[PDB]
Amino acid sequence: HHHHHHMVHITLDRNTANSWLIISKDRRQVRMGDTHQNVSDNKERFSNYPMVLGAQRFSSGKMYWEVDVTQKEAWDLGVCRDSVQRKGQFSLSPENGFWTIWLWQDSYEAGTSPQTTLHIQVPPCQIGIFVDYEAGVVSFYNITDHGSLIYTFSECVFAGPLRPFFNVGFNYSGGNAAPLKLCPL
Ligand SMILES: CNS(=O)(=O)Cc1cc(C)on1
Repeated sequence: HHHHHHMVHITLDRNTANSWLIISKDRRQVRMGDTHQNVSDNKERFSNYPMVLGAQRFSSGKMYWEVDVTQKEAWDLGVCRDSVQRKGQFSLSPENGFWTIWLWQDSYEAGTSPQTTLHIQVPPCQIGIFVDYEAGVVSFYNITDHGSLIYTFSECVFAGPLRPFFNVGFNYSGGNAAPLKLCPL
């Protein structure tokens, strides 16, 4: 792919984070804490899952960024509508305002309804995310495997401003403590 020149500098919005998340001082890394991180509750925080949004809002143009997922067992990545539900249980689907992929139990799936099996020969250490607002496209690339296509959502109905979306996943196993990191341009 030739999307690298649409690179945007993404930072994490602390106020949207689940109360157990630790966001680095530079707002470029997030990991699951082993306890509540002593922050006040607010209506923006994801209550049920270890999720957080990027600060940046997109309503036009072409945007590209990369995320490090090294040594993680579980995560969700992509983009969501600014107005997605924060409280209670929900599924990651376009109907709910999410355009995402994930790793769970040694398989990669796209967050369609129902979910779609991905075909990945080389487990990714970094994921590229491309959004074309006007075209209605969200694409995912395997940086570890020469930027090979993972998945394309086409005919997307964003229906609002988009925010980068992140889930560091739970760490019941003690093998999923590693952070998500926004990789440098
Ligand atoms: C790639 N197919 S899609 O993203 O699910 C299309 C869609 C459905 C709704 C709702 O908003 N966009």
